[PDB]
Amino acid sequence: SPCPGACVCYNEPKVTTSCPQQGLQAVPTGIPASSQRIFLHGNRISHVPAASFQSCRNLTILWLHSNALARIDAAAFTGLTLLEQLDLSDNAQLHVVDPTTFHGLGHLHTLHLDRCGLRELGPGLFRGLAALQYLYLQDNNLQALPDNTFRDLGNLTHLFLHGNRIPSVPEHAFRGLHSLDRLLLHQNHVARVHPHAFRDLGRLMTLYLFANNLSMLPAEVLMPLRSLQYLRLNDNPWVCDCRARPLWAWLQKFRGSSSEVPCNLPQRLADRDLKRLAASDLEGCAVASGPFSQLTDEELLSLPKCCQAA
Ligand SMILES: *[C@@H]1O[C@H](CO)[C@@H](O[C@@H]2O[C@H](CO)[C@@H](O[C@@H]3O[C@H](CO[C@H]4O[C@H](CO[C@H]5O[C@H](CO)[C@@H](O)[C@H](O)[C@@H]5O)[C@@H](O)[C@H](O[C@H]5O[C@H](CO)[C@@H](O)[C@H](O)[C@@H]5O)[C@@H]4O)[C@@H](O)[C@H](O)[C@@H]3O)[C@H](O)[C@H]2NC(C)=O)[C@H](O)[C@H]1NC(C)=O
Ligand SMILES: *[C@@H]1O[C@H](CO)[C@@H](O[C@@H]2O[C@H](CO)[C@@H](O[C@@H]3O[C@H](CO)[C@@H](O)[C@H](O[C@H]4O[C@H](CO)[C@@H](O)[C@H](O)[C@@H]4O)[C@@H]3O)[C@H](O)[C@H]2NC(C)=O)[C@H](O)[C@H]1NC(C)=O
Ligand SMILES: *[C@@H]1O[C@H](CO)[C@@H](O[C@@H]2O[C@H](CO)[C@@H](O)[C@H](O)[C@H]2NC(C)=O)[C@H](O)[C@H]1NC(C)=O
Ligand SMILES: [Cl-]
Ligand SMILES: [Cl-]
Repeated sequence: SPCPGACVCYNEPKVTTSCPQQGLQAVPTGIPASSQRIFLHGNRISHVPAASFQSCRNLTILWLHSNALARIDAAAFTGLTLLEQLDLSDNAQLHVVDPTTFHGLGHLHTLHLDRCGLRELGPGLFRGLAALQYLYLQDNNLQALPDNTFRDLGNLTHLFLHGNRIPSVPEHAFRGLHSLDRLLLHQNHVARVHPHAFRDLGRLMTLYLFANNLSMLPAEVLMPLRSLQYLRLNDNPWVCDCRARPLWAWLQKFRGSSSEVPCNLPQRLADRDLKRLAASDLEGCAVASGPFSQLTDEELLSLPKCCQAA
């Protein structure tokens, strides 16, 4: 089959059908089945039917970023067993992706879902993608991080989740990520992290948690991070008292580079780095919940265990 209109087809280095920066409001008909690389970025494609791309059995790279995508059929990528790169980024209209869209893509190693406005990550959305190494989910509308979302992503090295409305980190949210190298979770709403949440992140070297809503960090949370060399806890409402003691001992016994850990409370130790603080500064308590040692024994029950010291 000859090359379709408003397109350029060539064979070197791979059989490529290139139709970018056109006025195409949909996928052009007549794309050669021999295509290994398809470039349809910079257009105005609204929908991606299931019939399209099926002919291209040998398709390895597919670019559909910077379009007007709003609805992708669940069987659109059926038959593309050799698909390696899939870029669907910069599609703010694409608010939701059907959980069975990526089934069968066992060769996919890079996936772009950034700047799409994804509200949620559907159950089984990343099931069976055991070859995925780069997953871009940054700058979406994600406001939840469900357990076992990346359970099958054992080869994943880069996971970008920054720029979302993610409120907390459940225990099994990052389970299965044994080969994770960099984890970017900055500019979210993270205020709570489970003690055994980084259970499998032993090979993690980079962890970005800055610009969040964290007030404290448990004792067992940073324990499994044996390979961590870069850590950033900038821009967080840290509370510097007895509850910050397990974090302080960790920051002290840490060789890798880490950003500043600015205190927010109490005002006495405000703006100072928890790193440089001494063991004496980490006693008593600071104001939490209702603003105010005139608290009753019942009232201090709503305070940390160390904070309840007599
Ligand atoms: C990152 O992703 C990796 C994949 O991208 C993943 O690697 C996968 O690991 C899993 C382990 O859970 C493997 O699953 C296993 O698959 C094998 C398949 O058989 C394998 O070994 C046979 C050996 O055959 C022998 O006998 C034949 C005679 O028939 C001889 O010729 C041969 O020389 C041997 O003596 C081999 O033939 C298989 O080859 C496959 O691929 C060729 C194409 O190259 C096909 O033509 C062939 O038919 C066959 O399908 C294959 O190597 C299975 O038997 C086990 O039970 C188990 O299910 C995956 O295969 C493996 N995928 C790879 C390597 O691509 C990594 O695990 C992942 N990383 C992390 C951390 O999760
Ligand atoms: C995806 O990739 C696979 C694997 O690379 C590929 O299967 C292969 O297709 C090519 C070409 O279609 C095959 O090579 C040809 O073999 C046929 C017979 O098998 C020959 O007829 C060809 O020789 C000439 O004849 C043609 C006209 O009769 C000429 O037009 C042509 O230019 C040649 O001069 C040619 O050598 C190859 O045998 C298979 N199999 C393998 C294992 O490579 C498949 O086609 C690709 N595309 C899709 C959609 O699957
Ligand atoms: C950061 O987290 C705090 C909770 O620690 C959020 O504020 C709380 O809001 C609830 C009501 O939903 C109150 O009961 C709490 O007393 C509030 N706590 C504090 C410390 O204000 C706050 O909204 C979060 N901020 C962001 C930007 O997500
Ligand atoms: Cl990449
Ligand atoms: Cl506590």
